[PDB]
Amino acid sequence: QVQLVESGGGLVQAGDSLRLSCAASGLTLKNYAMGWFRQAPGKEHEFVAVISWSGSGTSYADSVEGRFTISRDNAKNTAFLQMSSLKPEDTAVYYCAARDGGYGSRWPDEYTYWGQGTQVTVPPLVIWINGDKGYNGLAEVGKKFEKDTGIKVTVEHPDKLEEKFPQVAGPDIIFWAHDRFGGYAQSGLLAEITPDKAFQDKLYPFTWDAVRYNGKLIAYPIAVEALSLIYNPPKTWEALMFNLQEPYFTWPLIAGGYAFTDYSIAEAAFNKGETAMTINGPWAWSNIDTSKVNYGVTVLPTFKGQPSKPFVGVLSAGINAASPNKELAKEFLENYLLTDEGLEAVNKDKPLGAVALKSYEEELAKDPRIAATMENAQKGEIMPNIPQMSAFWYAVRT
Amino acid sequence: VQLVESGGGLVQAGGSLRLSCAPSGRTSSTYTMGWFRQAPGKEREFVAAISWTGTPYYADSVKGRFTISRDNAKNTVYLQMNSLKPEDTAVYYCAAARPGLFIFVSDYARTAKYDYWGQGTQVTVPPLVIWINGDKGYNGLAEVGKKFEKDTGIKVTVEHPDKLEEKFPPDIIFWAHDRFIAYPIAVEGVLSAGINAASPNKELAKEFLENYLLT
Amino acid sequence: HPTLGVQLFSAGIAACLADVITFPLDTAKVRLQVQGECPTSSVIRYKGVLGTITAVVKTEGRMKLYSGLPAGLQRQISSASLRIGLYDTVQEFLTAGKETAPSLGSKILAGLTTGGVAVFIGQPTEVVKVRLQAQSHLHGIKPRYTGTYNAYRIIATTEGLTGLWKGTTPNLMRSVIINCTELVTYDLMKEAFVKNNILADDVPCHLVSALIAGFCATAMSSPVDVVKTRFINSPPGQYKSVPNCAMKVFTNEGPTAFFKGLVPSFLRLGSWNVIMFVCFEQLKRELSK
Ligand SMILES: Nc1nc2c(ncn2[C@@H]2O[C@H](COP(=O)(O)OP(=O)(O)OP(=O)(O)O)[C@@H](O)[C@H]2O)c(=O)[nH]1
Ligand SMILES: OC[C@H]1O[C@H](O[C@H]2[C@H](O)[C@@H](O)[C@@H](O)O[C@@H]2CO)[C@H](O)[C@@H](O)[C@@H]1O
Repeated sequence: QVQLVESGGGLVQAGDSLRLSCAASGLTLKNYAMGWFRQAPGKEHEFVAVISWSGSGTSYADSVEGRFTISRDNAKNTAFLQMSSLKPEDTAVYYCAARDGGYGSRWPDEYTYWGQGTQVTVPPLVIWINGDKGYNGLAEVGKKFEKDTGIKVTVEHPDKLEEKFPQVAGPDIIFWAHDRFGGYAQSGLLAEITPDKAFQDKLYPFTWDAVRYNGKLIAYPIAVEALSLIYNPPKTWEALMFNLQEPYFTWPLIAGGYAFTDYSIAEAAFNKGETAMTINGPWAWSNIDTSKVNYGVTVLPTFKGQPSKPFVGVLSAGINAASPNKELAKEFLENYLLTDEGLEAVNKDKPLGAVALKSYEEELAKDPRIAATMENAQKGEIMPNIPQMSAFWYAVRT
Repeated sequence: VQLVESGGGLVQAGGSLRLSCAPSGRTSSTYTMGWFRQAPGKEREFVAAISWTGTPYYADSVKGRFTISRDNAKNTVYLQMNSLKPEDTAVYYCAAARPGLFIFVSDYARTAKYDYWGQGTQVTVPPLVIWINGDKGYNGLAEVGKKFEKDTGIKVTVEHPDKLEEKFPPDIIFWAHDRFIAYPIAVEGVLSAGINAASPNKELAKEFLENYLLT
Repeated sequence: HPTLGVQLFSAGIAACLADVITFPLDTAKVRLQVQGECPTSSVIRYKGVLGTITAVVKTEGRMKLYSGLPAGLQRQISSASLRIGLYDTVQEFLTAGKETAPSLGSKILAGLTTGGVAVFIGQPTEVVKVRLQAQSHLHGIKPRYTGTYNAYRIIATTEGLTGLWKGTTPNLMRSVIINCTELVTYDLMKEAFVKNNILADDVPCHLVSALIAGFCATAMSSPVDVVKTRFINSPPGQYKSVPNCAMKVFTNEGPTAFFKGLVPSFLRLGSWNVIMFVCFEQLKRELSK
């Protein structure tokens, strides 16, 4: 009744360590030679490591030289493998094999017994971003990150991610406005964020404070967005086409109150020049650039002598709590995206608005459109992040 | 091994001597051999040595005159002397050693390696001695002998033995013609020098008497 | 004067004992010579005589050092004995009953003839010995042999009776070169040493000259030995001919690779010759009476 059992496998991020233990029952391990063989899906067996009868001489494969360490214990008749500095090419199922002849080491089909095997995986980065934004730039930045470090980056844009994320958790980094993030952190799905003091000096202080929660930080702010009118345009509300189903596009007209047609149809109508003035954020500007029609930005018109106050959002990215790639996500966010090159690459596809990065903010402030957007934003108020906004945006919807 | 020499005797100066040394049995072909001489009242010294292969080795003070050879058929070592002098008068031994002991050319000089030593033979080369009575000029004869020794290399001494008339019956006997086959030197009587037949170096005595004596 | 049979039997026994004594040196030399036949990792697993031996015993077992011993024993029985008996007999024939002193040419010719006869008959043992010594489970081509007799059966059934004699010409060249170099170098060194009387004309000078001649002969014959080892241990259909192998070795690695495992080969040569000579002489003297 010869039995071999393997343990220690699972999910591990890149640049980590793992302990694989092979235990033998029913035979005396004094005169057997232990070895480890990995198999990837769609490939045959490959050599990994092997040890002699008394731990005197051990051998390793050419591709795992200096990273893997093999050892054995005859008193507890077990074998151990230390895996260090893991790579995405190590995702495979591992088997522990015993050679009867003793003092032996060879290729497969020369051994006498085999084990069940354990799965070891190195998950890649998965980023969820709303389809409105320029996900192609994010994919390009992820490709650059993969070239620099060797870890793949995937970008997905599921429909209505703001409802799929709480149920699924799951993605590693989630991009959205800062109103849902307060509720997400209150429910516990998010993770605390600790950036360096030098890093916190790169962006504005109120931008950082907008994603704060009881003295902690739950997301890196990325950009500031606010609505604007696109078209002698009228100065007072008292022709035009805009999305009406979403309350976010109709709130500015409603607000002495306070809190505490479809988008595609309107975009198509304005792209052909059928309508004159449309109220929309910066992200749509590129589409107008593709329409080959002259257009200009303008502050929203006043109603009854009271200027409109559109809500101002802080597009920010948060790290999932259960994601096993916290260090990789932190490095990618703080070193690659929050830089002039990556932010410029993203903004080349679809403008974000006012980048919180001071170096890029100074350069982008020269565009009159950004100044007009900021002027419109100042007349508004930053929307709160209390956990009661999950239903409020629904309540105004109905 | 019962190694025995042969060829002893007393000879005159300038002669050639043939010395043989042979062992018992037929073990001479598998041995190295050497000749060592001991002067009267002196320790042993290196003379010559021939190895089993057949390459001779000579000493610093003996090169150019000796000639050593070996005979496997005769199974003996033969040494030939050339231009022998009284300075080479000594007792000669032949020694045999097993091959393989020596590693250096100078190592033949060591006497510890050799183990089998023979009886040896005494070779003597008496020098010419001239007897002059007390009534003659012994100082002049001494000076002439010193000059002859410097010119050639043969020891010559002039003694003063009293009552030479009856004691004699040396090499050159100096006396009046009354007692006497001699060469006159001075006239008194006739003080002449005769060459005795007992002296071995008759030719050397004649050369001394003719070349430098009567001059 | 011992008879022919006594000489042959003594030579065979002495050769067998000498081969048994100093096999690991040959194993190390074979391992070092085939290190870079095919591209591999930049890390070299074998370096140094003692290092190679200890790595082999520590990784592949203690019995891997003496793999293919029966092939070596059969080679010594069938090849060495005839060589070193018929050498003396043919040398006496050439000398014609001690009519004249043995000249250098006569000894060279007799040695060349006996070496050629020994190499031509007794090649399969060498082929199987090289195949067994060069194989390893951990790295390289899959081991295909499970002993010595199984190698004979496999080569006979799969390849035939004409593939066993592969690479006889490199062996002939190696034997001729080693013999001629040994004789000439020893004679010249002894003559010079005796003429300049630096050392005494005894057995130390002869031994030193013999060692120098052996080292020079090993140094000269090492490249052909490397080529022979790389050609004999090669799957059929890979190497076209010996010059092709030589060109490939020169281009891939360089001239320095032509001198591999020189120290183990020289050590084996010296030890085997000394032990064989001593044992042969002692046994012949004991059995003659
Ligand atoms: N003196 C001398 N040694 C020889 C001769 N031929 C071979 N040898 C040496 O004898 C030893 C044993 O030779 P063999 O029994 O033929 O075995 P081998 O596998 O050919 O030997 P290696 O080439 O050393 O691996 C080795 O040191 C050879 O180099 C020869 O003609 N003369
Ligand atoms: O439609 C309700 C929705 O409005 C806002 O979502 C915005 C988002 O902030 C913008 O970045 C962009 O994606 O347009 C969205 C509307 O389609 C609120 O942020 C959100 O809380 C609210 O549910």
